[PDB]
Amino acid sequence: ATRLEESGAEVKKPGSSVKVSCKASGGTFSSYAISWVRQAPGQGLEWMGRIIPILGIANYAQKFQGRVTITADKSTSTAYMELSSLRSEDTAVYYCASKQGDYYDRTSYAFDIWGQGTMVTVSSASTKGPSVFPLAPSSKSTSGGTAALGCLVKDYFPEPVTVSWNSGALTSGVHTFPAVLQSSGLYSLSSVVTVPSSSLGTQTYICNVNHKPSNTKVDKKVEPK
Amino acid sequence: VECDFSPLLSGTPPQVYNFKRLVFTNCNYNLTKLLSLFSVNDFTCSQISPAAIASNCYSSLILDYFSYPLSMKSDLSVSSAGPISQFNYKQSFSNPTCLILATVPHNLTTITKPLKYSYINKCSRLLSDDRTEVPQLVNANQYSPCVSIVPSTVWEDGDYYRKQLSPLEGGGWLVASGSTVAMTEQLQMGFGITVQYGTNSVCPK
Amino acid sequence: DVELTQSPGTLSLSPGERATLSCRASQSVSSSYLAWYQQKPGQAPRLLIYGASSRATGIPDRFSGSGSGTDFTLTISRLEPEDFAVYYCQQYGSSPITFGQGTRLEIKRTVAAPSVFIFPPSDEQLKSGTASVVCLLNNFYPREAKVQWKVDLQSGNSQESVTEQDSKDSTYSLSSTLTLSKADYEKHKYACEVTHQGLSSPVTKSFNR
Repeated sequence: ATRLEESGAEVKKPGSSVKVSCKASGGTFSSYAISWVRQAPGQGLEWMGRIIPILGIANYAQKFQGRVTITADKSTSTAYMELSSLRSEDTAVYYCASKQGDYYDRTSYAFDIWGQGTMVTVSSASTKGPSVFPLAPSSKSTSGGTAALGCLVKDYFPEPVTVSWNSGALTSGVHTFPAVLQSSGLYSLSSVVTVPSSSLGTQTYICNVNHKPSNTKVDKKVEPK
Repeated sequence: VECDFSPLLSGTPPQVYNFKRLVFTNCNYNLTKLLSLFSVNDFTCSQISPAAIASNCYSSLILDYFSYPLSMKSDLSVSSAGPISQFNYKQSFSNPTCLILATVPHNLTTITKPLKYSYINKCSRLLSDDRTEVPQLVNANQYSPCVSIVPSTVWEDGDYYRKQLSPLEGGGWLVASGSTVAMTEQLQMGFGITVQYGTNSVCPK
Repeated sequence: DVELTQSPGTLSLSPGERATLSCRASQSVSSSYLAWYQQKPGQAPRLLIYGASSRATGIPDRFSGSGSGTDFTLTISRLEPEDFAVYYCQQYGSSPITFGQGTRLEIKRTVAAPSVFIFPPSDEQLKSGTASVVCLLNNFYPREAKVQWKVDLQSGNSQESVTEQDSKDSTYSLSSTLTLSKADYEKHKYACEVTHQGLSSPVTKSFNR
């Protein structure tokens, strides 16, 4: 059936403008009522505006009546959303959304076609890889013959990083925590794993950290000390 | 043996694009009796007179009625490039017709109000190539192709509706949009009368 | 706009039980113009119900909506494990379209106390100028946990992180990170105090430099 593919994540400096795209495939395009809903991390959903390509012009919410500009190119089967004068609260996943099938009454405002999303980040801080610090196990990390160790991948930008254990061999009992935002304006996350104490001398434990944005793949051995 | 105008007095009159039509044959009519129940604001005829239409004999009489705001009286003229005659209601130009705009007084309590007035501002066909638009103009004495995809009353000015056509029908979509108008304190209606001369059993009293 | 207030913020139920999610509105909303969505970590929302009676195609018939006026309800007949997610109402009769805060649905496991671990900084990190003292509560349930840091009550420099409920044992896990610089870290010698419904006495966890 019909699908919506959005443009890749994109970082923007406060005060700039971003143009997120949304391309349709698998059916037609010009009759669809394409909305834009955005969502801030840990927050709910917010509707912004909507365009129907043959109807010509978009219509917006009053809040974003600046500012946001929704357009459609019926030849690309692509619609766009543009948002000026960015700001630290305008950072969110920006969803492209629509309705399938026939439209009766107000039913085109219920959304059963969504795009994958687009994370738009507004920050002054510049594109920089992480730095992983051995989170070694100790007698204090120990209960039940199990030993918790981990990594700390600190001060990277922007999201995200993927953390793996032993190139992929070790997956069970892992807890890679979701990043937080530090006062620094850069993210830290701490990945941890729960291994048997016996293996601490026999089995090495290496965390792999991928920061695709910075082009940074980094292994870091962790062992007691 | 008497033409029954009663149905008009019961319920919510439909919006203009869904006008209700009463066809009469072989019966006697008292048109003043009906109109005297309203406050008639306009009463305009084409190829007949208010006095003549009240008193001739025809082979059929046809009465359309709907909710219609007086403010749009101008749109209800054959010579209007407007959406009311393009996509909603258009009267015969091959039969005598009259057009009455009336206001419902307060003792007329069996007529009820919709939430607003509304009409169709676009009824177009989108071709299966998904780029060219073909407006479906309404015909005299017929309903807009789009009446079945437009709700009984539009909810918000600018709402947009669509229906997909089978491949037999040429594919593409049928596409429409509605406009709304603030309700008035008293309901305002339009009545469309078109008479046919043939053999003429529909006579006055 | 119209304000949609959902309750409870979090719902604790076991598979096989019946869920009742509420959505209350600041003004009257025609039930023709209320929908409900399901959202799962990392995914777009998905349409479930768009009342008064529709149900989205491919959506389990165990979701049904009811309610009118101001108070609306999403009922879930019998929970299956995959129904545990965040649920959102939406009104679209008044401009602009508003959504609700969210109700979170999570599995009601039995009570489980956490493992508490502390990780002093790495001498790797010290030569760079910063410190990081991560504490760790592990595989606990429920989610409500206050962790306080005392050296020798510290407020304004830590932070917290939590995992999604785990797929197998449906437990949570939490990481707190203290951020000093090289200097201030080296003025002192560290506990992590944890309170929870699985600990009759608040538990502490000590390490000295």
